[PDB]
Amino acid sequence: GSFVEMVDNLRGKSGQGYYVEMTVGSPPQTLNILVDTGSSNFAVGAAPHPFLHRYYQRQLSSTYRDLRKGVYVPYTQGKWEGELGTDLVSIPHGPNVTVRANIAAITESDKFFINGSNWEGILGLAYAEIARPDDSLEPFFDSLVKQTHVPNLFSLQLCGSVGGSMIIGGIDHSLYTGSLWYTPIRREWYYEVIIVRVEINGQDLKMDCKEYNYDKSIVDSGTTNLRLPKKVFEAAVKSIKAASSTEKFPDGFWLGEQLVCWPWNIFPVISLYLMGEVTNQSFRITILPQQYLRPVEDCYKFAISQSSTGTVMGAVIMEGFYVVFDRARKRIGFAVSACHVHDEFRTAAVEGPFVTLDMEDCGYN
Ligand SMILES: CC#C[C@]1(c2cc(NC(=O)c3ccc(C#N)cn3)ccc2F)N=C(N)OCC12CC(F)(F)C2
Repeated sequence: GSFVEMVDNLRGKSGQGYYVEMTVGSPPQTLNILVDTGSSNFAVGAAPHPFLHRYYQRQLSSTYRDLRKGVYVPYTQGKWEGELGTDLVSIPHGPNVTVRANIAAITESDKFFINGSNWEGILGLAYAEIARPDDSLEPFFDSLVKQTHVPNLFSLQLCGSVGGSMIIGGIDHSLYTGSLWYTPIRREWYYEVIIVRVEINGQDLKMDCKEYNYDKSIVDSGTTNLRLPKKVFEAAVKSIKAASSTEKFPDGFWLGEQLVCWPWNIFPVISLYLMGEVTNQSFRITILPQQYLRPVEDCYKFAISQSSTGTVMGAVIMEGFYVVFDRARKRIGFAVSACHVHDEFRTAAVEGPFVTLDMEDCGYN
């Protein structure tokens, strides 16, 4: 219930994500590693890419073991490829343990490392099913739990130069107010959840709830935006446009093609009702414009965007909440974050219970 050593173990820069300090190899090589609940590989820079402060030097490690197997990982914005091995991995501001884990040594990439960022690898915290090349490659957290007495959960407080906490193996009650409310992990691949209802300023979108989860809904710390399926986004922007019609803005702003510069109260709250733990029971999470209007260094980007890969509950959602990935119990907890950005009139909320029928119909098959 209290893990003072792991509080404030996350750093970052606005729009560049949250990283934790890790050590790989013997003797230990310190690296900054992006915390990513949306993927399942531990993959680290291993060559002198000019964007990198530092990189894994396998030759300096007595505990390195070659798996003699490559991995090629394309995605929409470029790619990464590497050489698979294992080594001793530890987290200085995490539990006092050392695990042998899979490491993908990154040897070629495109649009992967960010120019000007301060991280040099990615910690994929999701499940084996989506690991590359396949589900036989054991994710870091699976190895951590198998090899130690660290309980099978972690929690994230993303605050938003940004900070936060990754509490590994537990919950720190000082990081949130009120109660945690839990939604079932629908399937152990991504952190998949089911959205059963959507409100803008209390006004229901009145869509078949299957649309909210077309073709999935996930909790992803490795994504900035709240991403909504095309049809849902269309309807969401329509209602946000109406609620905020005091001032007019160009079409492009709502498409994230332009910025807007200067006002919070003109903008509506967004509420996602999540499937609860009990038959016919749900709960609601509520975010402010402070979450979905991203400061760009007074200009702001509209951080709700359309998607073809489902709902992505990225930093826009997570910065309002303390988020518990309760792997042991196949559930994700949300509670109001003790660090979220708010004004004197509105705060992010987690509320329940609500009565919602046919919640199982909301999941896509
Ligand atoms: C390994 C891996 C992976 C990725 C990935 C994520 C990122 N993410 C970021 O750079 C980022 C920036 C700002 C925030 C905030 N707040 C969070 N994350 C970069 C490269 C990736 F490659 N991880 C996530 N969650 O989604 C995108 C992918 C690329 C993919 F293959 F489609 C998966």
